[PDB]
Amino acid sequence: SMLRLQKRLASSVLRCGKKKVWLDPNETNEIANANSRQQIRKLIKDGLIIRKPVTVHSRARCR
Amino acid sequence: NEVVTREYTINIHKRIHGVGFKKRAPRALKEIRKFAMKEMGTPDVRIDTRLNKAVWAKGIRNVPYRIRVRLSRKRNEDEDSPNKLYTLVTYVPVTTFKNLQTVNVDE
Amino acid sequence: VRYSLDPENPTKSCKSRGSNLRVHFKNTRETAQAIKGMHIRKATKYLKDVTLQKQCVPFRRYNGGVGRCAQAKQWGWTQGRWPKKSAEFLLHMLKNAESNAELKGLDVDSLVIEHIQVNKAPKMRRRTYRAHGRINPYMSSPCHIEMILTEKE
Amino acid sequence: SHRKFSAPRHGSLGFLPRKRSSRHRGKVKSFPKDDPSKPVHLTAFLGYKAGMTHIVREVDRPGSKVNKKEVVEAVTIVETPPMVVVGIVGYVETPRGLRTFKTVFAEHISDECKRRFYKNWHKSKKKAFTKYCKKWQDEDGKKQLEKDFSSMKKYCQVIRVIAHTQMRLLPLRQKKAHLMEIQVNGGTVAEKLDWARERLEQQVPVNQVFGQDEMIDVIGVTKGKGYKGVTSRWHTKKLPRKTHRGLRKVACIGAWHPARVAFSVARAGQKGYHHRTEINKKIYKIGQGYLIKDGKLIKNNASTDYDLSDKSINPLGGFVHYGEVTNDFVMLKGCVVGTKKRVLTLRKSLLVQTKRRALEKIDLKFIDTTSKFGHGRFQTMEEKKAFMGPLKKDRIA
RNA sequence: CUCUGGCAUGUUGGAACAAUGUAGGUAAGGGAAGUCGGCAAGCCGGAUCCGUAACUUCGGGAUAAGGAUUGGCUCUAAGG
RNA sequence: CGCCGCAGGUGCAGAUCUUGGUGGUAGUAGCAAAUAUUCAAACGAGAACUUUGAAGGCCGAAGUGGAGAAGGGUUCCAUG
Ligand SMILES: [Mg+2]
Ligand SMILES: [Mg+2]
Ligand SMILES: [Mg+2]
Ligand SMILES: [Mg+2]
Ligand SMILES: [Mg+2]
Ligand SMILES: [Mg+2]
Ligand SMILES: [Mg+2]
Ligand SMILES: [Mg+2]
Ligand SMILES: [Mg+2]
Ligand SMILES: [Mg+2]
Ligand SMILES: [Mg+2]
Ligand SMILES: [Mg+2]
Ligand SMILES: [Mg+2]
Ligand SMILES: [Mg+2]
Ligand SMILES: [Mg+2]
Ligand SMILES: [Mg+2]
Ligand SMILES: [Mg+2]
Ligand SMILES: [Mg+2]
Ligand SMILES: [Mg+2]
Ligand SMILES: [Mg+2]
Ligand SMILES: [Mg+2]
Ligand SMILES: [Mg+2]
Ligand SMILES: [Mg+2]
Ligand SMILES: [Mg+2]
Repeated sequence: SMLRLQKRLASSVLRCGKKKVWLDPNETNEIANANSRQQIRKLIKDGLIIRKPVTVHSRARCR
Repeated sequence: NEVVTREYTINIHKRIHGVGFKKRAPRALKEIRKFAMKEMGTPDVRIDTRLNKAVWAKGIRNVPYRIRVRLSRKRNEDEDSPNKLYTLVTYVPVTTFKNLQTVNVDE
Repeated sequence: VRYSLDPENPTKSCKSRGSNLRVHFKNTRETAQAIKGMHIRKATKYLKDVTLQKQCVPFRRYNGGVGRCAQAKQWGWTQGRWPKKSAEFLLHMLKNAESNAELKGLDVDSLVIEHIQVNKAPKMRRRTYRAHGRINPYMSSPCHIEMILTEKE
Repeated sequence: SHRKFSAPRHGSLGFLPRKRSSRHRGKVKSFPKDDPSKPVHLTAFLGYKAGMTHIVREVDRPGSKVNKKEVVEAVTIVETPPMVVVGIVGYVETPRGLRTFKTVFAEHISDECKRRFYKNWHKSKKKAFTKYCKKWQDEDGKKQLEKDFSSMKKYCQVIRVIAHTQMRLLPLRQKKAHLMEIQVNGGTVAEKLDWARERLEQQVPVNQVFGQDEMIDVIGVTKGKGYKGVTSRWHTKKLPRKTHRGLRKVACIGAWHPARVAFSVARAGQKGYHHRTEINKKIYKIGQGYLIKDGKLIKNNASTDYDLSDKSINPLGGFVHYGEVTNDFVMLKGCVVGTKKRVLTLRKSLLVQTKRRALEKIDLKFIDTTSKFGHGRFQTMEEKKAFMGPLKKDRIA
């Protein structure tokens, strides 16, 4: 539907960027009916919203 | 029949020859789309995201020369769409392109 | 309300109009002149051919600066275009006309566009910004359209 | 006032409406003058531009610096399979010019000729000349036809033969044939009419039309360049680097007071695709094609009696953007208008060749058949693979 | 050039790749003959080691001018 | 409104007149500063442009990032 509020709010409760918030493309309805923190927190605890790992900037070459 | 599946190789190099640097991979995708339409006859071809990744694998201006795709005309009796046959285009990874024919693959 | 050119038989005719439509008046008038006189099935298939760019609308009066097309040799002329918005507005009005015809109970497979005209509507006013602190008009050219179909085979 | 420094006219005014040609073939527009003392012959032919190469010959020009020395000259190859005469038209000269009196066609006209008669052969029923060959096979139509022949004999002054090329022998995509009127010269009208109706429905080779080392004229359509500006189209001088509204212009188009742009100033427009008629093109060699006596033979092409190899006129990898020559060809000296695959009218000269530059018998020493698809360095495949020895693919084979 | 963070190409898209443009390149052989005028473009360029003239207010000029070297890899000395 | 009298802010083609309206131009010029988008799905009557996922990219810490002062005044946030 439209998950801008959920993306912003998940970035808030996960302390990262919206580029790092991953929303489940299959559970779009269960994400879309989450208009609050603690609903975002429940979704994080059950793994429908995931913080993505940082893209690697290695130092092996310069080392 | 109409639930048919074949495997082709596409010379993206000759289909892409001459186009600008910032347009080569999108041009390659609509060339693949036209190729699939003409090898089948169906509009509503659907390009697989792995095929999109394979086309865009070396960025926007160094598109692979030959790609190996699998075309499959399949039934559309899951939406009430005006055409009963769509075509899914998937991506077949290979090592060499030598002696590679167009091949009908089984069910 | 009050059509120009009332028909010969207001029991075998059906009519439809539309006012203050945001399509270009010049493009819709050329499309209307191309559509005039046709049978209803031929007119619908033709307008869908226009929107798929398989058949052109020949621009005969409002033709200044209009490019040349190989599809105008059917309507033997040199300038033609493919007015998409005009085609879809005329298709909406044509299907409203066939709905009126089936409502008043006529054979819809034998209707012919006997009358169609496009009038200018009141202009709606926007702005554009110019070089030395000037503001120029950015008007739109909407149109009223009316048509009368007639049962004849 | 007074343009202050003399410079000649840019470009020629004898060549303009500088527009696209209305034809693709190339109209003759002037055949050689007729004298009935000569034998009966044709005066033109229709070939196709294959490509270019170069030759080596020894020059016999007394007093010249290259006397009895070997030179290298560029040549153009024109593929000329024999033309089929399928019709005959007669002309009577009137005080309004010269009008066509009567055409007679032949029975059994070929499908590429009928392809010329149609604009869409795919959707047609191919019905052309069916009622005509009916009157050929009939007997009431037959006496009508000989009556037309006799009327043409007693009234016409100029007869021409309608002949088409046979495109099934060419490497081209085009299956539609090219028709042409070729004037028949040298005799009385009765003599040339019975000669042409003898040659009706029949093949005529370029060996019979033209000859060795004569000078002919080439008529064709110049290679097409599209919409060009005045610098490419008329070769006017480019304006200096600090010119505000463009450099590649003509800075002044006429004075104030003829008050109009004249027709003789340089303007932008179409360059190329122009009908040109170039003269004095010397024939260097007439080829012989790919005949089959046994296990066949292609040395009758470029084997020049000083190399004695077994190579054809074709380079390695064939002629670029053309294909390969398997028919009778004509090797002309120099360059020739048009693209590759462009059809060339070739016709006999209408001057008289009394010049020591002309009337000269040539003799080729060498014909270069290296690849034109790059900087090719081998003449034949045998020479290449003998120089290189076995390769990796040959070894695994 | 990349990470964290951010974005969707700066008020539209599609198809072609003519002239004329605007911006950017390249060019045989000549080398300012171009032009009011070397305008514009080009040449040179960092660092290390040499070597630097007239003139001078003795401070400078001065990076004057001019020349050589410069990568990768494997070591050896010296400097706490 | 006609006739007899009476009284005028009493007759327009112009004034680069004034105010208002409408043309041709013309479906024309134009929607070209700062590298770039693409595939699939969802919602929806309707998707080049919304949202989600994947890819390819850019800003590249003197940022197209995170916060403030002037200034703005509700533009903030949800829903439609
Ligand atoms: Mg104009
Ligand atoms: Mg503006
Ligand atoms: Mg301003
Ligand atoms: Mg003079
Ligand atoms: Mg200036
Ligand atoms: Mg070459
Ligand atoms: Mg851009
Ligand atoms: Mg955009
Ligand atoms: Mg903006
Ligand atoms: Mg140079
Ligand atoms: Mg040089
Ligand atoms: Mg100079
Ligand atoms: Mg000078
Ligand atoms: Mg000078
Ligand atoms: Mg300068
Ligand atoms: Mg000095
Ligand atoms: Mg070294
Ligand atoms: Mg007054
Ligand atoms: Mg007035
Ligand atoms: Mg007046
Ligand atoms: Mg325009
Ligand atoms: Mg524009
Ligand atoms: Mg970057
Ligand atoms: Mg900030």
